[PDB]
Amino acid sequence: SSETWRFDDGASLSYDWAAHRYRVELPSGTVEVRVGASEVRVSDGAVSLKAPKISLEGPVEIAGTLTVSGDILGGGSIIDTAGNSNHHTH
Amino acid sequence: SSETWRFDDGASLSYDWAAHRYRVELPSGTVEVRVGASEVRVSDGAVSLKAPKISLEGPVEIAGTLTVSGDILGGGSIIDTAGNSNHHTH
Amino acid sequence: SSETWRFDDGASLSYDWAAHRYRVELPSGTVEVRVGASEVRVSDGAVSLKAPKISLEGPVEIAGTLTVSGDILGGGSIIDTAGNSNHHTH
Ligand SMILES: [Fe+3]
Repeated sequence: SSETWRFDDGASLSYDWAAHRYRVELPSGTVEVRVGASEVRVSDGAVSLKAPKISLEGPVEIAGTLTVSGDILGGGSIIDTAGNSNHHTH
Repeated sequence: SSETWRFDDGASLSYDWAAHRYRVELPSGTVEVRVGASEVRVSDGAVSLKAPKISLEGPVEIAGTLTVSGDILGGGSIIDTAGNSNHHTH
Repeated sequence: SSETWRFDDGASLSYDWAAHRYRVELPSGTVEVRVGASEVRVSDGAVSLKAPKISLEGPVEIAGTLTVSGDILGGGSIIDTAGNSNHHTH
């Protein structure tokens, strides 16, 4: 169903024609693509996106906790399940 | 302005020197880059980032609805347009 | 510690075996990967993800301000530091 090439570095490339799935895998290290001042980096510890604007076009689902250093501005409702702040007055 | 290579799989590579734009395109399937336990995957149904930390460095603009399974913690204001919860007490 | 290849376009590829770090760099332009209707694009002005679903699996840390055009739905608490709306009633 698939084939794999293993490189001298331990990295591999695999291609499953029964899925059209291409996989590049490194056991450890960092892969980075930079264009101007924008970067996508994939490393053992993180996936990092850095750019003048990071645009996510579609429904976004975070499986985890979201921490934002700056403000959070929503064009609709902002609805919790377990608690929000009383940092406002009626 | 550009040139294109079409592969036997239906995939293509194109390069516009009048924009310095490189495009790799697959009609269907999955492309994945894995480094350690971190992954970026692009498939017909999703773009998926999986990592011990997902770092977005810059202004983030979501064109869509954001769902977070865990908590949302903001270092500044969290301001809606259309409604927030009363899950707090004055 | 590393080696670099510089292309006729000003782009470069570098590999540090003392880090297993691969870097592709373009001074200016756009690099795009498309699979079906999903895309990851890296350009001078932005990193853009577009897909039927954008899945972020792990803790997400935004260093910047987050703007969401649609709703924000949290499965836990949503806690600010500096202010939230009074768009609700007790
Ligand atoms: Fe209140």
